[PDB]
Amino acid sequence: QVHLTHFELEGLRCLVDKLESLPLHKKCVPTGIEDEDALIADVKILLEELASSDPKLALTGVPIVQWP
Amino acid sequence: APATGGVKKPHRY
Amino acid sequence: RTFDLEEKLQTNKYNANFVTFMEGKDFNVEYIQRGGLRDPLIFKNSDGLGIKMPDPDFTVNDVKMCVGSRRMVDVMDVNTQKGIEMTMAQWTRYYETPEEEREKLYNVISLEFSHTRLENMVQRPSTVDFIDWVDNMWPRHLKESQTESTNAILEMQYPKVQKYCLMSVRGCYTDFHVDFGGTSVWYHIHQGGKVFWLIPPTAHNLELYENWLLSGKQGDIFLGDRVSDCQRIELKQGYTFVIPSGWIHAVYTPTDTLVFGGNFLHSFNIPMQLKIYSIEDRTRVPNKFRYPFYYEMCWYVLERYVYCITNRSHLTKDFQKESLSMDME
Ligand SMILES: O=C(O)CNC(=O)C(=O)O
Ligand code: NI
Repeated sequence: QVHLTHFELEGLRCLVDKLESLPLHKKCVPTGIEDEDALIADVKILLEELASSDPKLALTGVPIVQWP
Repeated sequence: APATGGVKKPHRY
Repeated sequence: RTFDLEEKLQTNKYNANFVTFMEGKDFNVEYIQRGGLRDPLIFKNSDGLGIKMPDPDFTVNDVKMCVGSRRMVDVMDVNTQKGIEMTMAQWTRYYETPEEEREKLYNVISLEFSHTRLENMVQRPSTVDFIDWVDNMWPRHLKESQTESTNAILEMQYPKVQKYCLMSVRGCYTDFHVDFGGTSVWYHIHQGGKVFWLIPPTAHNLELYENWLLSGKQGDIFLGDRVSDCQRIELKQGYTFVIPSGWIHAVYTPTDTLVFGGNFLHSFNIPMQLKIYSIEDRTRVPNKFRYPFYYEMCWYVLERYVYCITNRSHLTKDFQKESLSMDME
């Protein structure tokens, strides 16, 4: 339903593959994160769902991540 | 001697 | 150094055109969404950028009084590219010494002045605020808790890399590098001027850069001579420059100069950010010269995208309550 840029979709896929494959002593899961495996799982689902983002509709001029 | 981070410098010769 | 810096400043061979000359009005989030901040940018005036800077005649002694005489600052010895430290009063003494009485050539490119009186005098381009991972991704109550104005890591509550003051005497040179963590840079010439050599982060050029780093001949091989296309460009007083992730650059200072600038990660060139991080890993760069809390930040990025899009939080309950309190302010 939201449209991400291909810049973001490709970058989030790189980032999830990167963080998932770091061993425990290099993963650096920070203090605020609850269950990082469930996070990795949710990101993969979301990337599948957003894979058909439309490139023109992604150009909203406002970032998807902003504070309320 | 506190450790620092975010120091901008290229590598030494 | 065995290469001739004067010939690198005089030759016409670094004639690539990689920089886009833009008006500030046009540097907005839609521009970043469309182009991925892949091109170096120069803003010959500040109209429309939303920047703020100190008085036009601000001096190094003024910077000193704002950050403290006793603040330790990292300094580069230009001849060796090695680091040393002194206090800001000692640096100011050096900078105020006539040119012919200075024994050595020193540069400061690493004074991060957040959480000092200087911080509210300088604001970077508004668009950077909308995309920087620090401002948009790191838990806000942790960033707001920072008290320490130095870059001591034990007191650092977020990646403290947003606002730096560069003070460079005539003759300063900073050899080719890529900024830490594949950060993008904004750079405003408050007084003076700078000369940059720019090399694009193609796979082949990033392989050359890493091999040059591993060879340890940086003083012998001017890296812009090793690549197919390099651009040397002059930045004049009042210009603002934005360097994209990954770009390999060197910088020469033709006149005493004061710059305000800073670093940021963002969501539109994460593959390059990750590529640069891994070069630093392979080349054994000491942590002090790296982006603080880099993978911690990357975890918070994943959590923000999932929350913002799906309303599913992966922060602890306590962190969620800290955030909700700040939403009600
Ligand atoms: O200004 C200098 O001497 C060096 N500056 C940089 O490398 C930079 O701002 O990214
Ligand atoms: Ni740099």
